[PDB]
Amino acid sequence: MREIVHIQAGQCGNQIGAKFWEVISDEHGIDPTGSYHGDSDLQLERINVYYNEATGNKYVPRAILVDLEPGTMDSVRSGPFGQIFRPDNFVFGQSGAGNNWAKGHYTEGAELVDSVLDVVRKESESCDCLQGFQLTHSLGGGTGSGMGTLLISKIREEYPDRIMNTFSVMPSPKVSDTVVEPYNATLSVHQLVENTDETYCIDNEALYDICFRTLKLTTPTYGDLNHLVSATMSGVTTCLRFPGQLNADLRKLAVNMVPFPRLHFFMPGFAPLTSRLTVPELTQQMFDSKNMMAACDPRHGRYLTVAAIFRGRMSMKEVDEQMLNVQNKNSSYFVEWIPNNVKTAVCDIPPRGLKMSATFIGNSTAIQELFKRISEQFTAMFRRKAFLHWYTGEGMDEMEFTEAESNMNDLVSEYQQYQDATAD
Amino acid sequence: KREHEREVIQKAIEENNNFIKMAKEKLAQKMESNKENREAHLAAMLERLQEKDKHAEEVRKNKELKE
Amino acid sequence: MRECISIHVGQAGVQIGNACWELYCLEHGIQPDGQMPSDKTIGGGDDSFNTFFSETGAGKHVPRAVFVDLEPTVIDEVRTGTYRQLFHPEQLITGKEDAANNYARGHYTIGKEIIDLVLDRIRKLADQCTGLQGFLVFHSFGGGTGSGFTSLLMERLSVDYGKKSKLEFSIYPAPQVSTAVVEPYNSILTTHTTLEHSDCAFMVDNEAIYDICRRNLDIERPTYTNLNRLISQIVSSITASLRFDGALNVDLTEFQTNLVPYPRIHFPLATYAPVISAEKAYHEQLSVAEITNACFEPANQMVKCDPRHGKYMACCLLYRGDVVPKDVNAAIATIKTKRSIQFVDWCPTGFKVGINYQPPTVVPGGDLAKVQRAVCMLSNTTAIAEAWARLDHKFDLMYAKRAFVHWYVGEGMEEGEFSEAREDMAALEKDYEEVGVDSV
Ligand SMILES: CC(=O)O[C@H]1C(=O)[C@@]2(C)[C@H]([C@H](OC(=O)c3ccccc3)[C@]3(O)C[C@H](O)C(C)=C1C3(C)C)[C@]1(OC(C)=O)CO[C@@H]1C[C@@H]2O
Ligand SMILES: Nc1nc2c(ncn2[C@@H]2O[C@H](COP(=O)(O)OP(=O)(O)OP(=O)(O)O)[C@@H](O)[C@H]2O)c(=O)[nH]1
Ligand SMILES: Nc1nc2c(ncn2[C@@H]2O[C@H](COP(=O)(O)OP(=O)(O)O)[C@@H](O)[C@H]2O)c(=O)[nH]1
Ligand SMILES: [Ca+2]
Ligand SMILES: [Mg+2]
Ligand SMILES: [Mg+2]
Repeated sequence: MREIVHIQAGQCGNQIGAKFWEVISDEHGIDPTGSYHGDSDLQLERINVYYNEATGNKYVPRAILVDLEPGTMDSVRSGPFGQIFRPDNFVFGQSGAGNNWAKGHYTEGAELVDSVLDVVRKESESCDCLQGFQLTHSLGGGTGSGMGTLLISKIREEYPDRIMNTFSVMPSPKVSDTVVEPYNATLSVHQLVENTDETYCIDNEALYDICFRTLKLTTPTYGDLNHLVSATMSGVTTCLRFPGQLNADLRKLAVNMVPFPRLHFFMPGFAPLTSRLTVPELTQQMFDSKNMMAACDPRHGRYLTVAAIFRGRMSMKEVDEQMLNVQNKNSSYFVEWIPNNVKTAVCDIPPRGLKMSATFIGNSTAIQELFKRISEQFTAMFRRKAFLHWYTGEGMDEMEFTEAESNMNDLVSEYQQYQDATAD
Repeated sequence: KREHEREVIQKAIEENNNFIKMAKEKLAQKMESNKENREAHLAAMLERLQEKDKHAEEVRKNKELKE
Repeated sequence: MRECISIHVGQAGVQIGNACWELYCLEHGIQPDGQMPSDKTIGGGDDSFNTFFSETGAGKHVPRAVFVDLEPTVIDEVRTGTYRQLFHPEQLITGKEDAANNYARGHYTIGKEIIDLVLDRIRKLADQCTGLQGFLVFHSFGGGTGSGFTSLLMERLSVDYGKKSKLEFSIYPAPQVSTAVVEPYNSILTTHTTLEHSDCAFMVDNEAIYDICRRNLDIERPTYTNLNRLISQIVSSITASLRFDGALNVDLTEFQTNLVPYPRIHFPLATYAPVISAEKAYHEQLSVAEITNACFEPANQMVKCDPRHGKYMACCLLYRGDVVPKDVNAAIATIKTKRSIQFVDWCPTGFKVGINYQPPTVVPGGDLAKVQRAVCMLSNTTAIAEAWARLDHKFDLMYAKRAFVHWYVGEGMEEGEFSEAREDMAALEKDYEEVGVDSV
């Protein structure tokens, strides 16, 4: 068995983490008490990727809940499926992080990180053959941002040959009022470029726009945004959770998606999206900018690699024809020096309530628009040295901000270098 | 003619044994070089990670001096 | 005497091995429990089918085969499937973590942990042989195990068994069923590393088999099961001379003499006919002339290339079923007067013919019609180098930017291995040009 250990850190991390476990538990036929009451052996075939099995035929998520304040995790334990989590896998402090990356990364987070590592170590020791880890967190706050990236580095020290995957929520002024979020995000991206193998860029700017403009939601709630995130996370993990040939584990996905180690930031997508359907329509929608969970137009760059997952009962001949159709008619937007860079998976089991769906995972150079947006908000404050005392007060130096900014600026230019590269 | 016959079959044996010998050494050299390269890459990774721990020590120490 | 040991590596090699051993059992009358009522010699024998099956005192006919994969889920289906009683559990070898479509992991990081066990199990099969002839190795080019572990195994086999012959059935990658972007890398790496250790390799282009299934069997979206059942018929045709004997039978090693003019020029092009549905075969019996004609249609080749644009160095016809020399000779004469068959000037132009009288069989539930006669053509044509050229071009596109190369360097490989492998392929393409040039 190829186990994945799941970690959710901070408010955002535990929120979308709880929904993810709610959504895939329903897909795998597991109720809040941990018992299986489904009707398809495909639900249980690879159940061990995400669930341990205890006696009594109970399935426990291989999940670790981390926060520097008990608020969100108390709500998780009290909410639906709260009893399915292992009680000893709740690790929480009291002081909080106060939307301060330095507090999460160097101060309060470092005081709590060893007790988290004890739980990670315990779950990993009980693995037949550990694949790696997936972390859910935001980059705009303090506990998911600083302590999340601290956990990544500490885990990588003890599991250096395992895959590190993150679902990272990018901050947006449309969603969050907090002023220092470009700082926390840039410091976090500085870590993700070095210490993760693959990162799904869940952009709060895109989630808002989808809810507002597409779903016709005047005042989107976090519940609304998190519905897109959970549906997305379900889709992008389908190949890991159900029998299949393509991208069936974290390492094969990484080998197919990451041609250069720093360029591991994926633009996820989902179809259909409509307010409260044919294979050609499903394929056209999943490649539409409107359906991307990152606020980037793929027609402003080029695709290095793409993974596509179709779910439901449909003609595989038609899927193959339409996937070829999209590549041939948009050949300008796929780099020619990576032949056959789009891979397509098909799973018979659709998500809840849909007859068929498509999930898109793109490694596009247009992701630079996301990092340019964060760098823009970062440098507008860092030239004025606004709010720097929150971070120097924890012991940091202006040099650490400067290095983080230039590393993210370097990442942007590297996407541009490969966007401009040609075969001849 | 009998001596030529002896030399042909000894040459056949000699070339087969040398083929095995060359293949054995080439494989042992490749496996050793590969083992060294992969370990060096892991060591560089941990050394960078340990350097981050060291930097985290300085930050906490630099805060304690401020207070 | 004359035993042959089959080794099935990685998912492609294992699943094709499933198809082949099922077909062999049907051809010989062996039941899923290994019993063979027609075999009156209990516990052993010297019959032609004993080249591929050993026998126990309990009357079980056991494949002389090893299945090896670095993850267990494919071989687990063998362990619990219809033919689970055919194999001793020690013949089915699995690790826990696969090569992740990375040659470096199959050859080094993961493969080195299981190679000694695999060789020990092969040795146990060899020890039961009174006159081991060689190995048949089934594997993909594109997978990390099929590419990297096969090369490691082939290198180790040359050490442990010397010049004992090793033949390959190698699955050449196609985009319609490919699972990794780096498959051109793995293909060039394993072809370079295995080249000196292989005596003869039958490449199977998945795209050619895919096209034949769609066109000749009217299968809209062929699965691996579709492809592997067709592949097993070609494999069976090639190995039939070893498993059956008859007056007109010609041993595969005798075709081999004609097929390999230089050590590196050892990649025959196979063509097979007839591939036809039951619904189409019901009306018409296909004559010796008709199936022979189909051998020279490029659409029926196992590798996409154009022999008309190359030169022949050998042409072999392996018939099975209701076929007599009189009809073969008449069919060959018709083709020689109406087909573009140009040989190099240093090679005779006659076709080498063998006939196995045992008629072909099909698996129940299959797509192929059961036919009275079939033929596999094995030719040595310089045009097969076109398959290398297509792989080398995809290699060059990605390697010029070093795309994905860090995955290999991370597992201990060096860029020098990529360039050395690519230079060997360039030399191989140059070799295929040189052998086709007229003498002077
Ligand atoms: C049973 C049924 O058809 O109802 C379906 C739908 O119609 C359908 C509108 C979905 C609905 O989703 C939101 O309207 C929403 C999505 C994100 C944030 C806020 C709202 C749905 O609420 C969710 C549920 O997931 C299904 C699947 C259905 C309901 C409850 C409406 C939708 O979400 C997903 C994840 O697919 C939004 O675009 C697709 C198209 C869908 O067709
Ligand atoms: N014809 C045929 N091709 C197959 C089959 N299975 C996989 N392939 C092809 O083999 C290539 C992938 O290699 P695999 O054999 O699946 O990989 P592997 O040998 O198990 O290596 P790893 O999984 O990376 O450790 C692709 O080109 C597939 O199209 C099969 O059953 N039949
Ligand atoms: N999409 C989404 N974003 C969230 C959620 N909760 C918080 N965020 C975002 O996360 C950022 C704040 O970080 P937060 O997780 O609350 O701080 P932390 O608890 O210290 O890690 C802001 O940009 C919020 O918009 C959520 O449930 N869904
Ligand atoms: Ca017998
Ligand atoms: Mg908050
Ligand atoms: Mg495999």
